Amino acid sequence: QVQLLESGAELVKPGASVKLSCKASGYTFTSYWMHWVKQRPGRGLEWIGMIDPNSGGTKYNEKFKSKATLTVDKPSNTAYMQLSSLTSEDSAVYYCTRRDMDYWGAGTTVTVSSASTKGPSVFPLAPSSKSTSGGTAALGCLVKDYFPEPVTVSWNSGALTSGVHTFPAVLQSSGLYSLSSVVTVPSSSLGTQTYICNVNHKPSNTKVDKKIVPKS
Amino acid sequence: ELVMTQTPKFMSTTVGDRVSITCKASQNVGTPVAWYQQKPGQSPKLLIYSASNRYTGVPDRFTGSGSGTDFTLTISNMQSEDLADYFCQQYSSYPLTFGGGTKVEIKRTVAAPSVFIFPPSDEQLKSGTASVVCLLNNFYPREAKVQWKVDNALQSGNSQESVTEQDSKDSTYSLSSTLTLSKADYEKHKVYACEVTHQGLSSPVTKSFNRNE
Repeated sequence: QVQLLESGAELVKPGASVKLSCKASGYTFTSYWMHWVKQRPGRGLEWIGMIDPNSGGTKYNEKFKSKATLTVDKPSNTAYMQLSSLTSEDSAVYYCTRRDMDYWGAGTTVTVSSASTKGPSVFPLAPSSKSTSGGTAALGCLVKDYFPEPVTVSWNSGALTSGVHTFPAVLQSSGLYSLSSVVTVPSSSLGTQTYICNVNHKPSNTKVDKKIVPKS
Repeated sequence: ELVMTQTPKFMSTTVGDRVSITCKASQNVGTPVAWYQQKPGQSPKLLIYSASNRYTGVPDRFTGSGSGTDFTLTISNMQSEDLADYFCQQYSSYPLTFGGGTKVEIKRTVAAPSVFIFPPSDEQLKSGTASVVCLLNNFYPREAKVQWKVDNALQSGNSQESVTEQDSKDSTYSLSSTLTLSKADYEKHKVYACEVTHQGLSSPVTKSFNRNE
């Protein structure tokens, strides 16, 4: 099956430069051309450039032409885009897609700040056996004080996915992002089933597992 | 540069209604136009290429039409599974261009929210901060007023809120509000109250607690 796995979210200091990866497989790499697309928070979509895996020839959007550069590696089937002189405008999500954009990558989140990373703390939103009724109970995890985006959170190692609501991140005044993840479940299971939220923050190489038990 | 202007910016239909999105070019392109669907979270999915052909898999309810400079995409039987953002693209002249995108929500009967409150974990208290979280689950429309009242007193500026994207199955939204204060003040007052005034209730419904343990 066709897959385009790419670099994990990376934080980069203003002025530095990053090189993003895009490992292909499931298809003859040297045949189809490769694209790169910049998204950037809540905005449109901007095509960056195109690169021919085989020959090596390329075509850029006469805008990122100077800031970005596309290269490949015939052997390992990996496309590389390098950004230089990064600024706040450069912060965005980057996608590498195949020629007819039928297959895209999950995208890499590139955040440009002089600030430095900070792993999130994780506090449990305890199921309130008294303030969480109606036949069903709500419980969750508070993911607080981390930077930069993004942080991904799944429950019971991905085994639980129904009733899960992971709220969009909020930027606090401190300049750090905060966020929470809740889940509704049958009240009757609070005393037997264990709920664990798995929080991942690649930018700081952090992985936290927190058990949420009914508060007493 | 061929500017693809997309309209509208935010549409909103009902389940079963039809949706129409137009994309105008600044100059004739021909037939090399496409449309993508991006659901909140994941990346875009190709829906239609060459102005009217459907990519294998895309259900017949999605229709791409028009030609020359004006293109349009139509959703015949809008179903909750089509809730998302849609994008128009042009690939006849470099650089490839995208339209501003359209966000597609869904209208539905009202739903009052199910409100819950969570006192701060003993854990966080130690770190010298007390975050209090109030949750408003599955309601519609999204216009909701969450007011935080600590011991009959109203707060302001000391709390933030986040709202989910439209549930891809309930067509509802959900909101969380976090009252962020010092471990200091939290130990002082005793009554923490969350009052929500939704256009689905008669009087402001409220959930609250009192520092138990």
